[PDB]
Amino acid sequence: RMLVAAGKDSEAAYFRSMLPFHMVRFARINQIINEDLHSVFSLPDDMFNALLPDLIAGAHQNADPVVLDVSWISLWFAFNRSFEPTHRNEMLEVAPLIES
Amino acid sequence: RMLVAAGKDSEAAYFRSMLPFHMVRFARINQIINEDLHSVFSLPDDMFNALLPDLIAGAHQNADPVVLDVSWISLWFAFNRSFEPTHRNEMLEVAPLIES
Amino acid sequence: SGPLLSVFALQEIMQKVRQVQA
Amino acid sequence: GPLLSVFALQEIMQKVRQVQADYM
Amino acid sequence: DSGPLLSVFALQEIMQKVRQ
Amino acid sequence: PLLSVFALQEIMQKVRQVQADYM
Amino acid sequence: VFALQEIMQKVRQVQADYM
Amino acid sequence: YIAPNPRISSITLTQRITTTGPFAILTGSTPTAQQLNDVRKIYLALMFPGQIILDLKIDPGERMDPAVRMVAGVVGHLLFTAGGRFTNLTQNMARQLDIALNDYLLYMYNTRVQVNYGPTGEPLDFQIGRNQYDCNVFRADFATGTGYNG
Amino acid sequence: YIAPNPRISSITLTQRITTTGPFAILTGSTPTAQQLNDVRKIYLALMFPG
Amino acid sequence: YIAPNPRISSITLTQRITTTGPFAILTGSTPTAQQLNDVRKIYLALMFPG
Amino acid sequence: YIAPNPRISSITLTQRITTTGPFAILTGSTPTAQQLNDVRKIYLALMFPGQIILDLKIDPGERMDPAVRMVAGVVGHLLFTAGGRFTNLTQNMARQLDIALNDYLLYMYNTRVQVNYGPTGEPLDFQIGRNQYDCNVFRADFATGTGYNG
Amino acid sequence: VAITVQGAQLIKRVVERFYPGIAFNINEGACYIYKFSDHIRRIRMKHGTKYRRQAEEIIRNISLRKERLYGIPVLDEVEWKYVFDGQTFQSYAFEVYVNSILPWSELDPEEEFLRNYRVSREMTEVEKFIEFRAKNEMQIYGDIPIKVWCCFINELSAELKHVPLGMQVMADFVNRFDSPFHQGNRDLSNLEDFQVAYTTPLLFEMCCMESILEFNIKMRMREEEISALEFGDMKVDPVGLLREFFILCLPHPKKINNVLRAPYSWFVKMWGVGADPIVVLQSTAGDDRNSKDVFYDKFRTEPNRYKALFRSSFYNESRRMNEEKILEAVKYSQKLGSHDRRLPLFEKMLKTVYTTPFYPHKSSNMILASFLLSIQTITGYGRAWVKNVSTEFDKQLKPNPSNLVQDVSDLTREFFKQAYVEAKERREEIVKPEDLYTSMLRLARNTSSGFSTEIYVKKRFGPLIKINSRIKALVIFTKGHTVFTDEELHKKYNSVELYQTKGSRDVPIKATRTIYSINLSVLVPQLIVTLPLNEYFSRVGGITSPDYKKIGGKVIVGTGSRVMDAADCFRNSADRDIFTIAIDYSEYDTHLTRHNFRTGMLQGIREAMAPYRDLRYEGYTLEQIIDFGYGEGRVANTLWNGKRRLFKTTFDAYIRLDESERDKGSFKVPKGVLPVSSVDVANRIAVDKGFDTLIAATDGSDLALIDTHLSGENSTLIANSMHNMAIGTLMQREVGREQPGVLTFLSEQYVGDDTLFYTKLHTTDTKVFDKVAASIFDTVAKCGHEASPSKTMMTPYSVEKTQTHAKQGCYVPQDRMMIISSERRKDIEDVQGYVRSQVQTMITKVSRGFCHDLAQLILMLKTTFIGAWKMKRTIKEDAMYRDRKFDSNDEDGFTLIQIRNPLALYVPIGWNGYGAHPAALNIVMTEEMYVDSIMISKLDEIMAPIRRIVHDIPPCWNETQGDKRGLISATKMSFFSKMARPAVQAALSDPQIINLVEELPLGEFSPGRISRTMMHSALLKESSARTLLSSGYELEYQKALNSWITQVSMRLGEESGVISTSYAKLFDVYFEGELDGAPHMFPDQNLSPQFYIQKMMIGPRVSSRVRNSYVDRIDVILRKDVVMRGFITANTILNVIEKLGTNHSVGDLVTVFTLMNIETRVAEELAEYMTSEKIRFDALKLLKKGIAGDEFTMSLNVATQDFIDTYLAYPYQLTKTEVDAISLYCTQMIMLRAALGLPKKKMKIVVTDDAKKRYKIRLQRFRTHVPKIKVLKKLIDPNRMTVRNLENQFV
Repeated sequence: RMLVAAGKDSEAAYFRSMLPFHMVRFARINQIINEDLHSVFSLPDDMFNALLPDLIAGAHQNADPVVLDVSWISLWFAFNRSFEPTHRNEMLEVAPLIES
Repeated sequence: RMLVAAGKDSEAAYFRSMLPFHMVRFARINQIINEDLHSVFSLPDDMFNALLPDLIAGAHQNADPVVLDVSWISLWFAFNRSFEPTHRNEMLEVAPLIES
Repeated sequence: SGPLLSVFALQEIMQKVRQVQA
Repeated sequence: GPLLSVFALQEIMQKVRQVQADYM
Repeated sequence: DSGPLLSVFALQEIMQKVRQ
Repeated sequence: PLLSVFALQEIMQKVRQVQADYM
Repeated sequence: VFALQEIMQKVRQVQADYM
Repeated sequence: YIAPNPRISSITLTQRITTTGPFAILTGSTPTAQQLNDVRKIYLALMFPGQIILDLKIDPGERMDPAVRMVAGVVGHLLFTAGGRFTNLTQNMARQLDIALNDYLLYMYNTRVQVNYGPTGEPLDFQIGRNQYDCNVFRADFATGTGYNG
Repeated sequence: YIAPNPRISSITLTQRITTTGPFAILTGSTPTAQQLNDVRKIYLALMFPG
Repeated sequence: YIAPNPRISSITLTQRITTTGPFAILTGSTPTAQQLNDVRKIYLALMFPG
Repeated sequence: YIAPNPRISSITLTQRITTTGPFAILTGSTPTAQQLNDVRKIYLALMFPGQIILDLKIDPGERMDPAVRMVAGVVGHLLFTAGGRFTNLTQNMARQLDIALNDYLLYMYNTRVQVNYGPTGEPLDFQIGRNQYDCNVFRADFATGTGYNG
Repeated sequence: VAITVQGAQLIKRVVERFYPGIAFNINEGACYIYKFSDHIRRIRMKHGTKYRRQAEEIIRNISLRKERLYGIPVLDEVEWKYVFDGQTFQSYAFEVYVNSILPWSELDPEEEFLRNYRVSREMTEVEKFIEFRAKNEMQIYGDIPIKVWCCFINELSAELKHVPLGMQVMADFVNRFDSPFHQGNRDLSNLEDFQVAYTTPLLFEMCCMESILEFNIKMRMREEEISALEFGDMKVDPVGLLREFFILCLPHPKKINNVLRAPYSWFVKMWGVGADPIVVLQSTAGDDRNSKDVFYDKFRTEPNRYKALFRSSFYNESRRMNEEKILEAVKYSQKLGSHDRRLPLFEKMLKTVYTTPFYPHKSSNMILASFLLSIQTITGYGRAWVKNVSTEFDKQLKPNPSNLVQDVSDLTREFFKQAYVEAKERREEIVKPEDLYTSMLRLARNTSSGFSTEIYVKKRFGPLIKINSRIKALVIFTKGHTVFTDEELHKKYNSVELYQTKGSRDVPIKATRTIYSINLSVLVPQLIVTLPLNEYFSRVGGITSPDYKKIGGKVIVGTGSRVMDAADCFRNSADRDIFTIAIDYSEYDTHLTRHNFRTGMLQGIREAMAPYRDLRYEGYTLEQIIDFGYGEGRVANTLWNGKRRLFKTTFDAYIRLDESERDKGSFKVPKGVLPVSSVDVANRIAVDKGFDTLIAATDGSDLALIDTHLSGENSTLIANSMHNMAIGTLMQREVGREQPGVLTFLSEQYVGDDTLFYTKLHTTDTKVFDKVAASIFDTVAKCGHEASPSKTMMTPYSVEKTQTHAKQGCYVPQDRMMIISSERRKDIEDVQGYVRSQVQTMITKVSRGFCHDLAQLILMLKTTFIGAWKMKRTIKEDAMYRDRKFDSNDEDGFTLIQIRNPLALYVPIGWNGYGAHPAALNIVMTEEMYVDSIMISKLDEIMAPIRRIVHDIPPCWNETQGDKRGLISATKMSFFSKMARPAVQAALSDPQIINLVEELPLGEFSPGRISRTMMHSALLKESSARTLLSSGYELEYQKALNSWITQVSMRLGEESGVISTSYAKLFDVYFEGELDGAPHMFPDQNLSPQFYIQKMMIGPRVSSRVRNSYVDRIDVILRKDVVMRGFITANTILNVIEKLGTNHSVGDLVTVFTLMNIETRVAEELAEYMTSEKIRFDALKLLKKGIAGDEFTMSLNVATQDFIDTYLAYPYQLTKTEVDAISLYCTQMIMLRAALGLPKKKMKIVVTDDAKKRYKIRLQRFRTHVPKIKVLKKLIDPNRMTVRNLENQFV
């Protein structure tokens, strides 16, 4: 609605057609965090809620997040690549015995 | 605000994207006037204020400015070239002994 | 010499070799 | 050699872009 | 003092006036 | 096909009279 | 016709102009 | 990594010739080795949301490339979550993605698109369009995430 | 003297081809050695203002 | 007889391709040896008015 | 001597997803024959507190990055001591270690933060940032030792 | 009177001097005669097939000239006597040379330059060695036989009424001894006869070049209308300077001319400086000292700020040492040839070199400064000998804490890390393990153009024909896979069973430099780590200042012209405050042998690629492959070939030790030397004074080991300059601390084996300047290297940079390019494309100070018999050409000779002639240009002989491909399976994909056809195609001669794709309005009046070059790709983008390019450039035929954007490709308009308003854009914008 108010017609006509592709990459990501990446090494709930207020306030009593560096043109390439997990990890079924 | 009202669209969206380059030209110039061309051979304040009213009133009881002759197409090439002072001048550190 | 008939329609008239023979 | 349109060119390009992604 | 260089289409016009 | 200019130019008295009539 | 001596006369004027 | 159709852009982004723009030039231009390795860092920070955040490089010339900056300002407002309950952006990256967007909304506009500015002067402070759509929404605010995905 | 990014005179000023103007001709048209000396007179009279 | 600059008709009258009118044909098209004689009759009547 | 652990400034995640240090070019440098004796000049001025003090060695033979000077004001403000009981550096190098810090905090390569200068013209006299930290305390003062250790 | 007239009258006298009586008319296009042969008859006489007595009957009647075969007259050439038997002459030059005749009993067997040894009947086997040495030293192969060169000088000297001394001593040699050597006319390398000295061909080359250089300067003095050459106040004639120098360089030419070169070049380079009033040429450019955007101004004479500095200890020692280099040279010639002449003319000149001025604004002073630089080429090419001397590493400089040797190493090491970082910031790194085998042939091929190497191979080919090694770049299509393996990498070359071989190739003046031919087991590990240094430094755009820290702008490695590429010398020599210090290292490469360079470089690239530690090439790490390329014992012990060190003994010492201690078989013994088994018994009994035999060792001195930075390495030109920058920046440090405040450094730049700074000298005092200059020479001596004070110059108003001389803001040129000899025996298999280059060579020669009227006559001398004698067949009198049958009356006296007309240099190209214009050399003549040049009414007196012979030119030679002796299935496809792009490799994985892609317009470049075109492209070389299809073309050239018609026609346009410059005859061209009357200024004086008046009325190039056509714009951007640009052109990529129709999307264009084996990093810019230029693109190309490829044309203002606005006026309704043919017609016509003295007018394309002649233009533009033969094949799209726009615009 904003890109059509500013008259960007042939750039809001492209995000409409990409919308049935953008909504499946956030189910391919959602099927990974909820199912594959659910282990004892994941962050607990009483630390995950306290990550956004600890970044705004500038406190540092807990562990900081890892800061990675991406480029400017890499933002445009990320929008045109999905993530199809063609090979699941080779230590997923063995994973409870390693932790125990 | 005049070019967008006169109808010149492409010739006004050119100046909006030249604006961060237009500021880095006068950033490097203001470095040169303020803290590089500062000698006893700089014009005093009680003569610098009277350079504009002597040009207007036409009175020639003081030192005239030096008039240079440029061309019409030189103004467009001045807009697409800024100044980057690579080699700072080699007489700067010896200058207070030269003036003294 | 007729522009939109000699470079356009003579392609389309000579497209008979595309559909009938194959 | 005949000229080829848009649809006859992008459909033969969609297949060869897939087999280039299979080699990676 | 040098004359205007003619094209080919004027040079094919003078070459046929000596025959026709 | 196209056109071609000839080799023999005995018109070199006429064409010098043509271009001098223009000037 | 063309004379190669008139071409030098526009050169000997400029070489004398350098003097 | 699976790309979309080639007809998802040729019918709408390069849909007419004799008019270029920031989105038409970025089509084509296949990624190099490093610019695809940076896509590997984008999708790693989207799987562990709060624990891995990302920031922009300080390369010269590319930040002075306005075609790269404008199209990466609109895309980042649809891809990253900044605010709500977690974040994928730093405090500094989500501000740089706004001045990229501010340079694109009022990029090329005639007098038909009425742009009334705001009394604060900071980026994204204008009502735009004939319906007077407020654009102070899309400015980043990490307390509630007004602009980004969350 | 450094030149700006050539995309700043490509994505907005010569963007609508099949239409020229006063500005669109002046893009390109690389300066001569004499006119580049005249830019040095411009940036000399900006450092000494009055 | 002095012609104007070639950039007068190059940015107004033929500023865009894919558009032709009564003016855009006649630009260029230098006169023949007899139509230039008629310009001599125009500038003779302008000097002797009545 | 002992260098720090090489895993301090760098964290590797998978194989190519690695974390970049901020001072990467200064970590990948080596001292010459002359610049190694000056390290022994520093550690001979720390073990004897008031007996050996330091200066700047202005010579034009060297040719370094300007970022080497600007990072040497931050390190010198938390390694030496100009406190109220002894000093490791002369009253001149305390001045030259502030103009190094004054040029470091103002040279911003990211998005600029606001800065309110003061009425005077001494170095390190402003209120940098959003929360407006008073930067006047990091100017040297040999009766209380305000910028340095102690 | 004219040029074409009196030129042809002299060439007709040459052929009637070269032959006794030949009715050679002007109006005939060619003359055909027969020559007598007896060797191929005597072979037939051995087989016994005879009819008539051949020997005595034919030879007697040929001398009586009565008999002739088939109507065509048969005659022989004139003898060597009658060339100069028209007059007798005695001269002191011949008396010096016969006094310099040395017998056999004085010679040194391995001198680097040959002396004058006497030939003797019943010669011994050591005089046979000198006959072996003379046949390998003074090879004078080239364009024209040396006999008819001497007939040209003898004919010219009678006309100009001057007798050159080179003609004088040859006429003094001819009447005493008749014929020095019998040279063939078919090939130019064979010669077997040798009169009183072996050095008679090198004498005759030196005598002809002394004759040409005198005919140059006497004609040039007539052109500038002067009678003498002025030097300050006095006047000297330059003929006296050559005659005293020719006598001096007579008794040993190749050693005396080599040592006189350094005082001659130094004398001009210190002429003008130091005089009290100094005239310069004012110029201003950018604030950098390396700015190339120079514009020029008037002359002015300033006072000299350095008028007192030259009475120092530096300049007085430099002139005194340069006098000794002359005095050691002339005293060497006093002893050898018994003559007592002491060169008095030049020594009077150099005695006051710092005081007498040199003013460029006079023609007389500019001529003499260019004359003394052109006198060096008097001995021809330098063929020499080098003895294989080891490193002798027991005398090189140890790293001491006193000297600064270890600081060179750490500063060399740092500069490699800086270059790999700056290339990484410019996205150039080393090539990854995925792309190793695919970038291997890319870099081995294009650096073979840089530094060519060798590996022996059996090159096999079948339809039974065997080809030898044929050392080229296609060797790696055979054994590319097994050179990078375990056992091939682990071999070291210090053993006797394996070594590498040096290769020798000569230079124009200097000593013969040898090229190392390293193996591929040491190159391809060295090539992978060199790659980001090679492509980054070829970016010539950079800023040079010591306070700037970027290595990419300072060091330069290696638009076409040298005036616009070296304008910095013309600006900085004009400034009164620039004091350049330019040093050079005598014996540079022998001081790279020290560990300061190689150990410093090796630990630089080790730490640089340490972030790339994890990645491996087939299991090999970077540390392992950096040792396979360089080696701690590889280059530290490499046995190199060459001629072996040979001793000289007596035969009594040989006969008692022959069968005991002499072997054969290991290494090859020369022709007139006897062998010996070892070298220990060789040097033991070695000394003798009679030297009745010569011995040479084969297995004692196995080879010669060296540790030297080789020129055959891939890292040669880069690592020579990093060490040059490291020695430069220490010189910056020590001078700044020893003398602070004096001699600041404003800019620096480093090429290999030279160094140049542009410094601002501060203090003018002689007592403190020598403290500076001695500190420079002590710093370079502390750095291991050695500098010479007699070659290193520090002077304000004189700048030289890589054989480009400039003095006081003007150009002092030099033409050391030879015209007689070359570095390989010149084959003329493409004669029409050969003399096209020879015209463009003499354009560069006349722009560097040669005479216009003389260089015109040399090219008219060539164009008669460049390609005459290469015949094997006989013709009929009834205008019929056949292959002759082996009969008794057709095999004796039967070789055809075809003397072409000398006016074939003006018949334009495409009409079997060469396109040079009689008004100026740099103007070419196309088909339309001949029509316009005859149309201009003041060329009728010049082009009158060209008009009567325009179509009578017989066709030339050519080499084409053939269906016979073509394809072989398996030579290249072994490596072509292991090498393809990843876009190409995916197509070869599925046979369905290879069927979908052959339907694309790739066509001749499909993935089943790319291998076969790649092998047919490699086989264009000499020994496989040209030596095999030499039998084929002679059977095809006879067909082209009988089918050739003498009717000719100028054709508008070309074939249905391309247009020529003859498109400009579609319209009328008028000339209206005066532009201006100002003569321009330019730094290059010493130009001929046909070249001066073009540079006067049209200024130099002040702007950048235009991007004129689409075809040259592709080749600039295809240049970044490497393999394909040598194989595919801009033509075949433009037909792919034409057959694709309308370009529909950018991403569709990049994927068809990478399918055509194009690099991915360069294909993305092609699709961005072409889809921006889509709306103005049209289905046309351009055939420029090289109207601006010469050096003088690119130095002019024409063919730029600002040129078209102020000279051309074309109608708006012309497509861009049609505009390019118009403006390329415009730059030729405005050049001819200025060379005639005609007033400069602004030309305008003229079209009237009547429809009767407008329709013929309208029909032709539709015919060129949409031809009839291209629409029947369904290629032209109706949806293109410029095809739809053409129909509405013009009517």
